[PDB]
Amino acid sequence: SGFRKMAFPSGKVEGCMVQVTCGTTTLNGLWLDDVVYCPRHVICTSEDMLNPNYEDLLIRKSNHNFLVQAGNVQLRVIGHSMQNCVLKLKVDTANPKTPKYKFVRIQPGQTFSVLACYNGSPSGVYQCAMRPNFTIKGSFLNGSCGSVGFNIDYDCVSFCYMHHMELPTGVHAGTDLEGNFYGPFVDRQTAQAAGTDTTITVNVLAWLYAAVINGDRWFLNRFTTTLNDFNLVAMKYNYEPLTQDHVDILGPLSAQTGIAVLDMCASLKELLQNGMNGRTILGSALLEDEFTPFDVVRQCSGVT
Amino acid sequence: SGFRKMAFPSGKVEGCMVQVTCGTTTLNGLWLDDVVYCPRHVICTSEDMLNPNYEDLLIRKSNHNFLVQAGNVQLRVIGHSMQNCVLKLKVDTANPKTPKYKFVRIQPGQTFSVLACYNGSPSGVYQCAMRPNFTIKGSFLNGSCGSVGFNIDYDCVSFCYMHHMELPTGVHAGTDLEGNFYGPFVDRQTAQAAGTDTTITVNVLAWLYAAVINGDRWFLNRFTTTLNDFNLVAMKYNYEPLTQDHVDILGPLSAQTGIAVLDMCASLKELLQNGMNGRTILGSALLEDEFTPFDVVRQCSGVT
Ligand SMILES: O=C(Cc1cccc(Cl)c1)Nc1cncc2ccncc12
Ligand SMILES: O=C(Cc1cccc(Cl)c1)Nc1cncc2ccncc12
Repeated sequence: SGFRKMAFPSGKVEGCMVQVTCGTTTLNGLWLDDVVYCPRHVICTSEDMLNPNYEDLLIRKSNHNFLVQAGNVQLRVIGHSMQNCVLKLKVDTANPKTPKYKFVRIQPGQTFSVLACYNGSPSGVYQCAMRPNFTIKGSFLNGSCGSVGFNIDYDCVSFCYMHHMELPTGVHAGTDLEGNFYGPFVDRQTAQAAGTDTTITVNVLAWLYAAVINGDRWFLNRFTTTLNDFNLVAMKYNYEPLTQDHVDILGPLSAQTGIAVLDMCASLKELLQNGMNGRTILGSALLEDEFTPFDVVRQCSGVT
Repeated sequence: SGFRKMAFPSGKVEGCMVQVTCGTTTLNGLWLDDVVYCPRHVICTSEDMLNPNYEDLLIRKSNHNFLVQAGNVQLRVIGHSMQNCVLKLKVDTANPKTPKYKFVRIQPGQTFSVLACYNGSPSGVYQCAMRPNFTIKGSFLNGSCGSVGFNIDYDCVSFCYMHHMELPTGVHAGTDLEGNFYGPFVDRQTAQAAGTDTTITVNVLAWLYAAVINGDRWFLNRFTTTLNDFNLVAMKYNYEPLTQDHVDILGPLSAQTGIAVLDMCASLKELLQNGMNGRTILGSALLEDEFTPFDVVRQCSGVT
């Protein structure tokens, strides 16, 4: 029993982290096969970060201007190219520690582990979610750019995120491993609107199933609801609307506990209308939305 | 900015995990140099777990009865011995992936990362604290025994915990890497008293400094207090008493924010007497005690 904000073991990603220096700027890079992926703002100085013409700034750069260091040893850059907001540095050596991997673009509401890095060295690992407004609520300091988000299926690491920017609101924006920012964000030093951030309803429901599984059952009530009635309540409280796809993914958890999905929605509705009344659920005093139904199943089953 | 329940990168521990089978029981082992450490209840069947005479049960075991598998390859056991509640299996090969390491016994209130494992394979990593009643609030399923808790200083892994048991209350009990259980717990299938669990006052104060550092400052007030006055409030609310050693360790955070330690105690006092009033602090609706003052400094500085 017990429920934790658990991250994937970070070892397979640790062996891919390198440090990339260009001019006076140093950030993290991701070494896979013979290619190092890093954010393209590595070619920038604070002066041109106000409105950078990346194509023009890259024209002044050569393969020898990109310094790629793996641990303590230097990699030789034999090629460079820009793909959207990331730079791809071809190196002359394939990373001996490249794991099985995929580059995936996650949907909002999905979760992932982040391996925070400074100077190509890892500092820590944590679990987080892609918010409905396409920001991540991370923990990142200057020099954390290039840190990646990922998921792991058995032996295959699915890279989903690469950190780029911190908004004035202390929230984080970044790209998939093809260089496309999640959301409206651009890699510029301008104030950018994050957008309204809703609560991920399917994840709070999944977390509520995990609470029942691990002993916390005070919030269970004698009521049921319909998808349309529940969605009226979700609208008022800035929760994402629940659809039949959401109910379908909550099938395994509904089957494990024997609480119908709509019966659990009625518990959610009453917790939203009445609050927790000073009580807790899995050691939290608020409704947690950063565990997907897959995460709860995996944590309560023990997938390695 | 941002504050996360961050764990150490788990790679150095991943390369030490093995699977140990003895009879019909399989649990995790920790392979360091030529020795595999695992919980001694590996020699037990559910029948003798009611009151096992471990010395007598080990007499019926030989080096060939302990099956140690590293990934997919078998290790040859050339020696075995019992040290307190752990078994030390000498193997004929030194783990090529043994990192720099120490075996340390942590104090209650201190935190550590856990690499949860099933069948010698890692499932996830999470941050947790040794509770004042010597239990850990983990997330563990059957077969997680042998999973280790650790800290990392630059390149040296300090192993502090090895998981053994889950109490009827869903809380976890375990040992240091010398086989000594933290707390009164024995490795038997009997109901055991966890004890009163207080809140780690120095850690909530450190977390409150982290909140100020990362923008959350609503809880700051126009008051101060004394150590004796604050301790009266801590007593009422089951918080550990604050001592001058606690105030000394909160020096760096007091110096970083400019809020005197006793001034921050006065904020803690008012949050304890008045609650959060529906507000949050670092995305939490309760006072978090699982970040030490060292953890806050490291997270807000970027130690790798
Ligand atoms: O914000 C930036 C640099 C940047 C500025 C403008 C556009 C881009 Cl694409 C990148 N990176 C950082 C990441 N995470 C956290 C931070 C904390 C402190 N300072 C900087 C941080
Ligand atoms: O409780 C036990 C076995 C045990 C029984 C009595 C004494 C000892 Cl030293 C060990 N180990 C488990 C660890 N963590 C979580 C669990 C979850 C489910 N089943 C079992 C768990």
